[PDB]
Amino acid sequence: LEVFNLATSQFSKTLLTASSKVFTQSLYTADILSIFGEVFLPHVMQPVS
Amino acid sequence: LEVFNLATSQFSKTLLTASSKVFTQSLYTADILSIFGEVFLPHVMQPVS
Amino acid sequence: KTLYNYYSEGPSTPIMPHLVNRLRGLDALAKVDATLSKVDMNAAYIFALRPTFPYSYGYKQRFSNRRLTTSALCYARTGLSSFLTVDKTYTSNSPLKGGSRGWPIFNVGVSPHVAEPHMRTLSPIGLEVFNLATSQFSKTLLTASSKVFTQSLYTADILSIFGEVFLPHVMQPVSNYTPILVRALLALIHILGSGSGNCSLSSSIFESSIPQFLTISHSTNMSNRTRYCLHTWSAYKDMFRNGIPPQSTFPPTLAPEGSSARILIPAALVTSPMFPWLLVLVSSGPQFFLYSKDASINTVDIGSRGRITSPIPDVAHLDLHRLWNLFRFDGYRYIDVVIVGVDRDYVWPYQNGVYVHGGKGPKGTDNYENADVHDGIGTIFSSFNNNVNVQTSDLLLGLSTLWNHITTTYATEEEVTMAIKIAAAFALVYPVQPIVYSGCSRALYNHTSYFQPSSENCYTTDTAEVKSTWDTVELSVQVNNAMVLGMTLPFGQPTVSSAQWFNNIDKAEISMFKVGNLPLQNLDYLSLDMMEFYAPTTGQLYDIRSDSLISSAHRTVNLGIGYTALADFFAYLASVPAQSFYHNRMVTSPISKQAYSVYERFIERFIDDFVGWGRCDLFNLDTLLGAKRIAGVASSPIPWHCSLQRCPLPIIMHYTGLHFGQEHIRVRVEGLQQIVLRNDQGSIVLDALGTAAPSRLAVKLDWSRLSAWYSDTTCAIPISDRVMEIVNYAAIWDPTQERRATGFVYTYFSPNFLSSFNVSEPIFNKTINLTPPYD
Amino acid sequence: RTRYCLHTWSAYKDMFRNGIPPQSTFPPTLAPEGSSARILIPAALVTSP
Amino acid sequence: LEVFNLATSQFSKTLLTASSKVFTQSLYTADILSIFGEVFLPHVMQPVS
Amino acid sequence: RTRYCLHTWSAYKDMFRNGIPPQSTFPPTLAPEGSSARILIPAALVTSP
Amino acid sequence: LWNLFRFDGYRYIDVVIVGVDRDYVWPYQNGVYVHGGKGPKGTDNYENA
Repeated sequence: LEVFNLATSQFSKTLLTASSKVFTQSLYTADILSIFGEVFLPHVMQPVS
Repeated sequence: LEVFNLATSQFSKTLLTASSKVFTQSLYTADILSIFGEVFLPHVMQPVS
Repeated sequence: KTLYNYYSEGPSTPIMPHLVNRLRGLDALAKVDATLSKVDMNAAYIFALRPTFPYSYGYKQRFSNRRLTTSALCYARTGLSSFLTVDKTYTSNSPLKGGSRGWPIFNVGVSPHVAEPHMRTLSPIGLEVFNLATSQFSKTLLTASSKVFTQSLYTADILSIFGEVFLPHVMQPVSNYTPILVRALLALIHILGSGSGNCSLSSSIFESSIPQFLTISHSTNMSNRTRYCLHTWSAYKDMFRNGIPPQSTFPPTLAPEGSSARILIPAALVTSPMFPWLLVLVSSGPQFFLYSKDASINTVDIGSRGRITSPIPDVAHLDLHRLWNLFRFDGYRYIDVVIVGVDRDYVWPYQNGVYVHGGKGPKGTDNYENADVHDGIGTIFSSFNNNVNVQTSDLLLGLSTLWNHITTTYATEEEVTMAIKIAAAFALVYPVQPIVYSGCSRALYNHTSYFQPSSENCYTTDTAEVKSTWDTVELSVQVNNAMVLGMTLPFGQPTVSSAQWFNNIDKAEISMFKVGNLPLQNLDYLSLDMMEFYAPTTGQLYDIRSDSLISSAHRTVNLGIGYTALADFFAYLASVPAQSFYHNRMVTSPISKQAYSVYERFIERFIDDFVGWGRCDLFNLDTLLGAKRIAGVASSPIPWHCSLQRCPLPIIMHYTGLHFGQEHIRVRVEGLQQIVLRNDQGSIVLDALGTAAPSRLAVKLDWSRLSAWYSDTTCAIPISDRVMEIVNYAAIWDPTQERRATGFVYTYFSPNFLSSFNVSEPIFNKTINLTPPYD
Repeated sequence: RTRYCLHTWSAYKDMFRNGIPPQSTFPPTLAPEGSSARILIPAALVTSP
Repeated sequence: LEVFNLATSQFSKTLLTASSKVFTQSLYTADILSIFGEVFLPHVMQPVS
Repeated sequence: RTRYCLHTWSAYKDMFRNGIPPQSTFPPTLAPEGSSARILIPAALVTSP
Repeated sequence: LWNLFRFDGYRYIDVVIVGVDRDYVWPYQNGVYVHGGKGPKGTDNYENA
């Protein structure tokens, strides 16, 4: 949802709502957000499977 | 229909996501609509035969 | 409305409200009449930049008995699509077949007027910068900035940049992108080539299609170059610490100034292919010259009967200039490129040997301490280097990306429309107008000052088929100079500047008089949009559904031909003679200045009513009145009776609604006059019947009288003998002339040029049948 | 006769800049010989008579 | 009119933005109204001819 | 006679402190010779007769 | 009658051209070099006023 917000809105921040750095090497850091916004943008726009 | 919905969607076009690649890489980039939606974009905007 | 509606209206009462409602409708038609995104790219370019204008011809005869005529279709086109000169390396002084010794330079200056900005909306980062500007610090004011993303545009440093060098725009967020859009449209049109496919003064030499490959040539003596200085943000900000140095670009810009400007470009966007095309289109131009890679495979020669000769005889020593070379734009003379978000080891990705101030230095060092100035866009951007060969698609990729991004993100539809309307004034280049002369009958030999038939500026080069008897021009040096000096833009303005690259010497003579002016692009808007300081105008990714590059260029060329046609119509209504636009327009007759005075009123009224831009930037009399009659070249003995008319009649009819159908030809009670002349020995010498030509007021009150006037004074032009049917039956009787009798003038096009009208598309290689249908 | 070239999809898209072959290929009717037309056929349909 | 609106606007005059330059650099600074609005400031406050 | 000096805008503003030439130049009517008046003309208008 | 009248006006006037390069050339009388324009020797950015 926050990746979608980054895709559809100009950056603020208030948009960083779910990501955290508490857990090391998890799937919830900012790097994973970058991965999602880079190589999975259409699925972010239209989530299907 | 998925490709049409993607191409007619509203983006923020910031450097965080891949929606900016249409500007930073080239007009003809596959990073949002896949190579197929990009190759067939004009034909799915106006489907005729 | 539709094209069917407009073809059945005709001119009406006041003709200025007419011809502008028609133009707006025709422009609206061109927006939707063809989806060019579903065809091949070359086909799209052909269909956009070279429109066809179909029409049906035909003539009647007095006594027809089993006469067989073909009612076919023809497709009229106007304008030069490129220019053919002698090779830069060519030492002989012999005249080449179809190759001009030089070429015109349409030098455009800088408009003092400012493109009016319109309101924008702040981004959240910009909103917080605004809060910092208008409120005492708290904090609670830091609402959008973050340090999660490294080297992004959302840290506190970018806030400092905005509050330092863009404060007025923070206070009043506005932008206008019309001038860069104008330059982009012109770049596309001049690189590809708009018009009819004619590519020479010879009127019979055509280029088959868009070139596939281009060649870049540099010329120090002939280019119009901009100086560039590359800095990182830290190095650029550090040179203003100890006072203000000379030529400071630091202060913000509301009204752009031609000398010196700064652009702040994020590091992510420097590698975009649009970036060099961004540096071009705001700089001076041309900084390099563009040629078709080889002129043999594209150029053809067309016969009088439509015989295509593919390899023109002397193509080995000819250069095929693009229209890009015939134009000269004044932009910014000095640009400070400031890359934002880079370290002290930053490397210029383009041309080697180029070091960014504050970046990687020559040997191996960081924080380069020199701010080197590079003269010309070619000294950086190796893709613009001398003798570079490039596919046109690769060249245009950056332009298309730039246009798409700007028109979907930064600019509004109004800005794009204004850019189209302005660019249409410089979209096309036309050769000097050729005219013929019927002459006078033998019976009137003693009552005329112009007895013999004649012609002017009628040049052809094909030798395969029969040459037209009216095409008597031979291309000497002085005649070539005169013909180049007679070339015009859509609104009629010529040039008095020209260039020549002969032997091994390149030389340009640039007059202080300019054919027009263009506004500068405020680069602060560009910087702030590229740093996401504004909210985007739209969230769409593609302009295919709205205001694409090729659709915009098609609209621009459509409006440019419309400007040419309406200008010809105005010159007719203002009785502006064709000879007032020749190389010797100043030394021939005092009619020229009066005609300019009358014509400029029509032009300015139209420009204010339709374009809305300040007239003087699009048309003025500076180049007309600064004529340059060169050495000799005597004008042919033709009376000044035909108007300006750069377009064929069917195109003028399309844009004006003028109807010249066969129903206006009389075939069958007394409105004629018996005209009598006597000599000293009381002897009647004329005793002839005559009819009065209509006054322009009568035409104003009844536009069908102009149609009748066409059908009473027009004859089909013969090809092999200089005797028309008309001169055996009719003549012009002007009582206020010392000698009352003259013939007819008839702006001339050429059978070779008219053969190209026989196919729906400007493609002629070998399988095209240009022969007249059914003989 | 007509001239034919056979490509795999991977090889065909790898002969264009950044991949991504052109979107439209229909030529002007007056010049069908000017360019090269293309046909995209899935491997399943190739074996069909 | 833009220059007039700028010069009649309300600022906080803190050291973070350029509105403080009228105090830290000189009374006649171009950093807010450009060199042109600064040169023509008295004449746009009272436009007459 | 009158004495004339010709400057470009860049050169003219670079002969004053921190750039920024003076805002007003109209002299007292009793002393028109005391100072130097200036005229700012765009490059487009210079070529006008 | 032009010769019979004598007018008093400005004695020193600065003419500032706005929007020209450092190689600007005075289109009127030859041998006249604009401050910051083309110099006598063919050099740009003429230093003398």
